[PDB]
Amino acid sequence: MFKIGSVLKQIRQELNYHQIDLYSGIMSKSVYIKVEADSRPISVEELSKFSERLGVNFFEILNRAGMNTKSVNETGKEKLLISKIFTNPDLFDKNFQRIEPKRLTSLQYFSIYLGYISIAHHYNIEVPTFNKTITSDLKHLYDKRTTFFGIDYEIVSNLLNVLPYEEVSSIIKPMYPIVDSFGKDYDLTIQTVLKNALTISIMNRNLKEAQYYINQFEHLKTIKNISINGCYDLEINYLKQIYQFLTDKNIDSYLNAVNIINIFKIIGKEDIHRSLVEELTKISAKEKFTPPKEVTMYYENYVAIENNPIPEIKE
Amino acid sequence: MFKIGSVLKQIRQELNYHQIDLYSGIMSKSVYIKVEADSRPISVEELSKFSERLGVNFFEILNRAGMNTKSVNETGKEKLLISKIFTNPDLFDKNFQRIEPKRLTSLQYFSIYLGYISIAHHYNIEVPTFNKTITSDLKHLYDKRTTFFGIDYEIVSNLLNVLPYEEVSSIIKPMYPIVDSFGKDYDLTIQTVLKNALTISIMNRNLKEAQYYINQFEHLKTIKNISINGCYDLEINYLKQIYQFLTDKNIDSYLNAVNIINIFKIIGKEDIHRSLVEELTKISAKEKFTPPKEVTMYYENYVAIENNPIPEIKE
Amino acid sequence: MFKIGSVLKQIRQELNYHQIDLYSGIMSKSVYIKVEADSRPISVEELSKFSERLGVNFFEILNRAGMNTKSVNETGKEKLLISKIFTNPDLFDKNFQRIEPKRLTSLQYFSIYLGYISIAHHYNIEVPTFNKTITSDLKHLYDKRTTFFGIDYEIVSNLLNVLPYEEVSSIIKPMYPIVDSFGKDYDLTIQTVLKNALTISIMNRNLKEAQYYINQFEHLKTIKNISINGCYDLEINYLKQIYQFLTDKNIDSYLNAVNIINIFKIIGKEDIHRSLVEELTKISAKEKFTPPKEVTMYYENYVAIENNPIPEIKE
Amino acid sequence: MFKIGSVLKQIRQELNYHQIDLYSGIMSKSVYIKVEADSRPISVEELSKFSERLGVNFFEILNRAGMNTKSVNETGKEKLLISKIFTNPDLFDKNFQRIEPKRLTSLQYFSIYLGYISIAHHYNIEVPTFNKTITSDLKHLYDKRTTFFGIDYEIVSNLLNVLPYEEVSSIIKPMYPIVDSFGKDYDLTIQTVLKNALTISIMNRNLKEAQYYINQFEHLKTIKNISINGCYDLEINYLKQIYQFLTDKNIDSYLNAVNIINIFKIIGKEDIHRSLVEELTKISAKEKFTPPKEVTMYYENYVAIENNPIPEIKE
Amino acid sequence: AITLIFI
Amino acid sequence: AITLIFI
Amino acid sequence: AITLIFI
Amino acid sequence: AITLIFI
Repeated sequence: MFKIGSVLKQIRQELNYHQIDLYSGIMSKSVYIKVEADSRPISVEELSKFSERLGVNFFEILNRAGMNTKSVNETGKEKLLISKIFTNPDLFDKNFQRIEPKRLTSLQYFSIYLGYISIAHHYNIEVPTFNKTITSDLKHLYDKRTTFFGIDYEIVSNLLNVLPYEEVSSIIKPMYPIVDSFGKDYDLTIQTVLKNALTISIMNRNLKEAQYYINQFEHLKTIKNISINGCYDLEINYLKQIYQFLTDKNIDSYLNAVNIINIFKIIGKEDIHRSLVEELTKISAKEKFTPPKEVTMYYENYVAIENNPIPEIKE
Repeated sequence: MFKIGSVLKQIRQELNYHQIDLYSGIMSKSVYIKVEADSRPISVEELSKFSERLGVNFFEILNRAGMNTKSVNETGKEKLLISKIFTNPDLFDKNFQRIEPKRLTSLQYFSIYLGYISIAHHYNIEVPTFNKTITSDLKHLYDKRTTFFGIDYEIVSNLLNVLPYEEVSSIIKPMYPIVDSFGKDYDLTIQTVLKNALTISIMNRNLKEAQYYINQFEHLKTIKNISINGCYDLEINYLKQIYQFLTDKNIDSYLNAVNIINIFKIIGKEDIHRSLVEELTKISAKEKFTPPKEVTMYYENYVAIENNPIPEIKE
Repeated sequence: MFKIGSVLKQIRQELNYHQIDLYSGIMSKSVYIKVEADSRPISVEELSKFSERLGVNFFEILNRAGMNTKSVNETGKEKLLISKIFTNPDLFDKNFQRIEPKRLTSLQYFSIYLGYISIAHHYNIEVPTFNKTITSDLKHLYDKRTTFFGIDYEIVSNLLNVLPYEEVSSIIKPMYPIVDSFGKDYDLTIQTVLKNALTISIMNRNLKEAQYYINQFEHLKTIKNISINGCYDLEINYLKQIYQFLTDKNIDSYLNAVNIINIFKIIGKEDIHRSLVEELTKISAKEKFTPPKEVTMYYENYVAIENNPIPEIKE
Repeated sequence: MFKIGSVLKQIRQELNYHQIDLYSGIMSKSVYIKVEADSRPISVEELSKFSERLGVNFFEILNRAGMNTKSVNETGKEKLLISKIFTNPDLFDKNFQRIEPKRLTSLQYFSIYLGYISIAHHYNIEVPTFNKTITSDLKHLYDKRTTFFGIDYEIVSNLLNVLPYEEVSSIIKPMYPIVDSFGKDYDLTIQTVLKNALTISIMNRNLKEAQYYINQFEHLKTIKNISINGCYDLEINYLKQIYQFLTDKNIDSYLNAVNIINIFKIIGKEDIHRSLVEELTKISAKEKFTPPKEVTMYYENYVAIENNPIPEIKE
Repeated sequence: AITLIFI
Repeated sequence: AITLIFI
Repeated sequence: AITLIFI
Repeated sequence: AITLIFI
């Protein structure tokens, strides 16, 4: 299904290596030509060795082979469609009718399911089957669970967006602290849960939790080979500032938070800026405060030519 | 060599799926038990399907299998050692004697070679074989080249650090613009070349080049599925500011650059801060300027309890 | 007692005017020579006309004549001595023994009296005759009063510093609003009462009063020919900022206040800076806040190499 | 001409003193009643003693007597009219026809003359008699001069505004350094010359002069009893900052200058703000710089709803 | 805020 | 703070 | 700038 | 500055 052989040849010939330089020691010149022709399957072990002989990254080879796009299988297409249905809420119905029934078919489809449920709440679309069956679904998915995979964190990240924090709380706790890295994808979803949960805590002034998520994130920087996402690290760090402000009413912290929000504008992160402004506004309100003239200036400017923004979506 | 089968079973059993749910349609129950037992090889194609059935990421499975660490093969260990030899320059000799001879064995080893050459210049260690053979080496490696892989960008990134920009210039140009992504690793090395080359340009006031690298980076944000590194995006963006300052002597830009440098301190990036301070200092000197009291305050503070810092190293 | 004639001649001769240009129309050449010789008294009316003929300011002429120093009469020397006794608290006793008895001899001496009482409280010196007779004294001085002169405002300014605000409150109210200017001295003392009373109000969080004093000051800018003191206008304006902060917990206002405090450092006003820092600190404490790192940094720095500072004194 | 007696009585009766408390030792009860009745002239000496007996400031008494307004004599009215003719340039002609001929009648009238000449240049009004006779006039006024009075500094202040600095230069030098104070009026005009001359120097990048005027101002703070004008001290201090920027291209200094300009907005000094913005703009232009976005934002905003502003006028 | 992740 | 005035 | 003084 | 990359 993946023209891996094609890639081996391409890389081999570009690098000027001869077939002998690859199959010698590994396999027969006849069978290798069968591999490089995309007629005979290749084991990850074989590919692993060819990768070492070529001097090109294993994963890069896979990517070049066509696995560099999560559109290789069913679920892939469905996730890409979420973005589409999010800006074209008219395509919701017919599509949601097809996903809803398969929501428990695999963690993949459930993540996709929650994906639609998000679009619905956003566009104030009625999804009665949700409120009626989610607690059941979760019970079914997370009951005899001991370890969690990347999609697990993905699911909980989206869950935090369509379910009151209190219901999601108990499901999260057994998923941290994290002890190892298992890929960029895994490292990314494990940070999203933390980042969304830290946001919810702060918005609820639930500082005991916010503190917890901050420590959990901080801990991730300790783990070897874990790719800490820049943006998140910046946005989480901003939440850290507002956290210190709610704690010791320290003004420096508030300034730093505002200053961070500024940087997002300076570097071009339009949505993140819009997002954190509307956020610092609300949190300041609940605190009997009035943010600086600019922060408060952007707000009305956004909430008018925006009113109801689309949440961030990573893929 | 990789207990992939072990992982399949682990994930299968945790997810409560039965063997039939995996091999049915793909292979025979007897042969599958042979796979899941790490006795029979598994093709990426087979693994691809099992990945889809489990609902867990393909690459995550590989990582969990043990490919989640670039210590699986020779070159892996050697790159990890570079960090060691960098803080223990006494281990340079004996080790460099073993790498130097294999520098043209594969792009991998050459990157490792340049790695040592960096350590040497830093610790003012004599490496005569370098200055005498590098131009030859490059000719040999980059002569009949049309396409470039991740390690290619890695090589050029380290090269920009131990060779006068003018010699590296011609080698870079044919490597951009970039048109596609081929993995997090690839996306990362392609940004390092840009980030190191943009730094060198600015330090040389060669604005025509600096402008080019900025556009090249900006272009990367256009490419689909390309993972733009947070830090780099922040540091490159700071270089953009100083770029605008050298161009139109605009003060706002200078302030922003200083403000960015500040953020690195606020979020904990110790070295990056130290780095960009010593940088803005030098660039301001060459410009007949005196940076703010703090920037200029950190400088002497660093250059005293530092004097000669170790360059950043990503792995 | 004042060599006014001497000055007339000096100015006349420097300007090259002839005696005839002065006495002609006003007085006889013989009597004028008597004036210009400091043998015959000169009326303010006569001087007024000579001033007009010379083209030099009336008041400047007086000043040049020797009235340019409040050391012409008794009370003058005594006020100058206050500064001395303030840095040499050992000279307190013998001197205070001489002023105390004359405290009701004239508003002048009473101001001087309160002057000593300030020095005493500062250096924790015992002044029992004060607490026992001040209410009586005030009753005696301010009872059948309808209009107030410059020294009146001077008295109340010093009074606000050695008497709990509540006792001074009722005495102040009938002294505002101000409707006219009566000299730089008058304009200055009328602003000191406002500035000291506004400080006390804010320190007591008594915002209804603070608001009043602010309006009273603001009103002064309306009055024609009133010389508004720069410093006061700056310090009062800073108090306005903190006022708005205590009112609507607005952060911009707090920043401005801090920024003003900064300007005093930038322009060299050492004491004012020290003063407003220690002030913003206290007010922030009572408010459950922690001023920026610098403000809070200066504090300990001052309160250590200071501990007990001498209040500002204008003369 | 001045109801001084009236005031003595008023103050005496309000303070509850009896006539005997005043004339006893000074004059006869019959003659005193003649003084207090505004029938008999009073010498400054007599008034000086009554002032001491009343306990009210000498100068305040004079002011209350009616000398608290420079509208007591001819020249007074004329100076007040300058403001009028400045906002009603139609009244220029007829009025200028009356002042021009008396410009050498006394330093007073000459200051008034230069006053009109300013209005003319502003409104691009033709004043040919000026350019043809000023050098002559100055020669005539400042030729046999050794000492300078307040009006002298006033004259030179206005002169710096309607004559190229180079022509005014030589006239100023012999007027500094200042060694004594001779009244608030004198202290004020002596600072205006410095402030206007420092502005001109900086605008001409003539730093050797700018440095001189700065030192001259700084020196004034040394003189005892000299009233340093707040605003001037702030504006001069800002010019000091830009001075340091032109000298050592230091950025901190530039920021401080900008920050000072900000404070003028914060405290309400509309014109001063407008003034210093348009100023920092020009100076930055001549320096190949682009002021911050706000400074540059105000500029166009002002220069559009302003275009040609009226210079500051103190009276 | 709340990032929707769909890797 | 509180300015002591003695004009 | 240039202040016009007329005291 | 110059980042040494060894992925």
